[PDB]
Amino acid sequence: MERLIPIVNKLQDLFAETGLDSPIDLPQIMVVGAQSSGKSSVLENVVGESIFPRGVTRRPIVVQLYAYAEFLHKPGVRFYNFDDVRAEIERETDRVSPKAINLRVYSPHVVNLTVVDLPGLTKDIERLIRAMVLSYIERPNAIILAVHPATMDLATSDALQIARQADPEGRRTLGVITKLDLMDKGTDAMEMLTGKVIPLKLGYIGVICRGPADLRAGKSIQQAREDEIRFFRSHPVYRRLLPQLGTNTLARTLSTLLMKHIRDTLPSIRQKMSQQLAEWRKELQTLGDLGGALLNVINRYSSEFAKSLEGLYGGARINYIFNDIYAKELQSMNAFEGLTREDIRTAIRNVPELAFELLVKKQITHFVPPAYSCVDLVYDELVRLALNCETELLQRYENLRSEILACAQNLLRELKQPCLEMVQNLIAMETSYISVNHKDDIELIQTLLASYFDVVRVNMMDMVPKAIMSFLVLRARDRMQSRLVADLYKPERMSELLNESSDVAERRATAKRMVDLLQRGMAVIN
Repeated sequence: MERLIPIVNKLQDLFAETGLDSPIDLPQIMVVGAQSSGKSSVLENVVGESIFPRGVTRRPIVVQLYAYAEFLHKPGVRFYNFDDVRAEIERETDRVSPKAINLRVYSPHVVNLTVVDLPGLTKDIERLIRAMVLSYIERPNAIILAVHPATMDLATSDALQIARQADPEGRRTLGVITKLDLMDKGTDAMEMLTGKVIPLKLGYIGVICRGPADLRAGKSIQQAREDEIRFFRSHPVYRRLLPQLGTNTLARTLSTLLMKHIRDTLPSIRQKMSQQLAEWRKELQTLGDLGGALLNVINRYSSEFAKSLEGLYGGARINYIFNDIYAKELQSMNAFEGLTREDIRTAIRNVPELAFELLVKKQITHFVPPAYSCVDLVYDELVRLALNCETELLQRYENLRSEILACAQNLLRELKQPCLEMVQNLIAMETSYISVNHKDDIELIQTLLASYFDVVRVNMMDMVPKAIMSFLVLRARDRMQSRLVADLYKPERMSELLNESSDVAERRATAKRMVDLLQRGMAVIN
């Protein structure tokens, strides 16, 4: 169905008019990249005209496709000059931030598509960008587009790592590899592109885009895509990969994924908008006890948190990170990894069992980093559960909402240190005792090394989830019920602090600036 992408666009403009003060969780694609990826060139390559500013964007840019353009902050403007479109992006950046710029570009050499560009990361202002990106990718219905150059490592990529912070398995995360003309054998990007190594479950698309020197001489985007097709066609190893690659393929893939994602998420979105509309109308009625309000509102958030973490979620994903990721990482760490035949002979020169203990002890140490990673991947899921609940939550939440999120996030920081220490201790117990009474020189030792290491691998795959459940996931639930209440009812700042949440009983009309937009948005879904 074509209609779905124009319906989502009408919902985005409305929210922005709203100013995108969240509330809704619309289904959309969010671009995450470092500044040196060339994400601006990827966006120019999709549109076909040179509309992105070059040579510090401080706002999200929402880009919708249907040459001319029009801007939501200039209603009914038929910009027939693409230089004025680029200059307006500079002006509406300099004029001010989470408030989106919405730019509708209409060209017929583009597909029906909608994409949101975010400020790029660099290798406190950067942390404000990094926090700003999280406000858009924590979102349950948001697809993450992770734009990485083949010039660099993709495993240690900032954009991949921040995507992991909201999606530890890359479930709703899609990879884009730029600069395939600068790819050699010495990078992860080739193995990821050929599907043999999967970090991201929506796949990998590779592109070639206008570089610095290229874009510094007026090279056309149409010509650059013709260059891109030509380069994949004549390259010795990319000739087999051409029907899965390029800007033309990327545009088809993005449109195809977005259209399906909108259709399957649309039933729940329609229910959610109706629920928020009913309750925000009650808030507008109310504005025309204080202690009972804090107790009821905080206690519901505690039950919303507990249930989601038991098994949108939460519990099923927490089970997925343990059993469908941490298990796969540990099951693909090899016995005899790094250790050569020469290492075993070196240990023998320094009773076979004494050589075995020294070799096993080194081999066991390699389970500390995935075991560490498993704790953080769960933390990344747990912090996001607050944001999932924040979108289900009644928009009617003054300084109380932000303080609840701040308390919940800081509470997760408390248990990170004991959980990590216990995970380090579990690996260290095995390296301290190496028990052979558990239920061809180098040949024998290599056999013994594998036999004990596989038993240790079984012990540390099951035990580390159990430690994370004890010191983080279970401990967080029980605690949230009373610690979240205690501080919110102890500063003495309350109820002045609570009262502070009052806004003078005036902000209620504005909540309407919020009620009206759902009434309009419901009419766009009917």
